[PDB]
This record gives sequence, C-alpha cells and structure tokens, in this order.
Amino acid sequence: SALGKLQDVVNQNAQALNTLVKQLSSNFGAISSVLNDILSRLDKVEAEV
Amino acid sequence: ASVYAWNRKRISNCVADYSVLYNSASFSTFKCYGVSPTKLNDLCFTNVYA
Repeated sequence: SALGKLQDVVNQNAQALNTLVKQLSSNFGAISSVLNDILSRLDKVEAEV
Repeated sequence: ASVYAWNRKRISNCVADYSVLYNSASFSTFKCYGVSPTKLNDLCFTNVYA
C-alpha cells in the first residue's frame, strides 16, 4: 500500500489499454464489431457503409 | 399459406447454392438485410428458416 502512486500509474495505463481493446468489440451501429463478418457477409457498396 | 397462419419450414443438413435462387427469372425482388445475395455462397448457417 506504500507504492500506491506507482501501482496506480501502472493500473491507469492497463485500464486505458484494456478499454481501447474492449472498444474493438463495440458495434458503433455496424451489423457486427468483427470486421471479417462485415467483409464476408456484405458486398462492397453495403460493406463500406 | 395464408398471411395470418404463415408457414415456416426449417432447413437443415444440406448444401444450398443460393446463386440458383438469386439468378432465377421468377423473382421480382430479393432484398437482403444483413447478408448481400452475392456473398451467400461463402457462408454456412446454424439454422435457416423459410
């Protein structure tokens, strides 16, 4: 508990990276968050949207 | 079937060439809502319901 400053700096960066990775799973309104689902299911003009 | 008692056939354990459907001169519309009809032959499905 003495090193709370340094272990918090490690935690803030780990939480920032894990948030950035978990945001790959978000749809943002796309039919899937997996980019290969879009490119396998949809033809170019629909896929681009 | 009637509209009110519309009929579902579950389709299973097959290979299906959807180009044979999509290229058919019979159909006046073929609108698809999450797969494009050109791409159907590249996919395999856990169930299909007609």
